[PDB]
Parts: sequence; structure tokens; C-alpha cells
Amino acid sequence: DSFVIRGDEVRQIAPGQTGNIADYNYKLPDDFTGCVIAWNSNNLDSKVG
Amino acid sequence: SALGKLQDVVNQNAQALNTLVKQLSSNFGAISSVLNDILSRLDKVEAEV
Repeated sequence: DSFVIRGDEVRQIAPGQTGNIADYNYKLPDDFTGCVIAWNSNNLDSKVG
Repeated sequence: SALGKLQDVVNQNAQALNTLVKQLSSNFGAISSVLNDILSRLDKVEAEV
């Protein structure tokens, strides 16, 4: 599964979390077997203005 | 006190049940001994532990 979020929100991408991303955008299950891999993309996804 | 053997056999079963019920009040190292209170103070994985 793939998406972009602000760097602060990576802590909501874990099993059993809450907060607007985990609540309304991407809910992981509690019994998740898997890996969450995250990296900064300011040099790719950000733009002037 | 003549019936001491029968009255003792009543008192031990009462003592055992009052002890079994009183142990619901104990924490066992948990944050609170009230089960709905744990489920209010904490989010899912912390409450589960």
C-alpha cells in the first residue's frame, strides 16, 4: 500500500493507532503482520507556492 | 458452639467466596482495578496490556 503524508503523521501509521489519518484515511488492523517503510520526499513532492 | 464442626464448614465457604469477590477490587499491577476505567484512560494497545 502506498501514499504521501506529512512527516509528523508517520506515527499514526502503526497497528491500533488513532488520529485523523488512522481514523479517516488509512486504518491498519491490530493483528497486522507487515512492515511500515517511510521516507522524506521534500526534494520530490514539494513545489514553489 | 456445640455444632462447631457444621458452623465452621459454613464459615469457611462464606470466607472463601468473600475472598474470591474481594479479589475483583485488586490491581495486580494494572493502572486501575475497574475494567471500564482502563478502557477509558488508555488507547487500544496500551489498554490491552
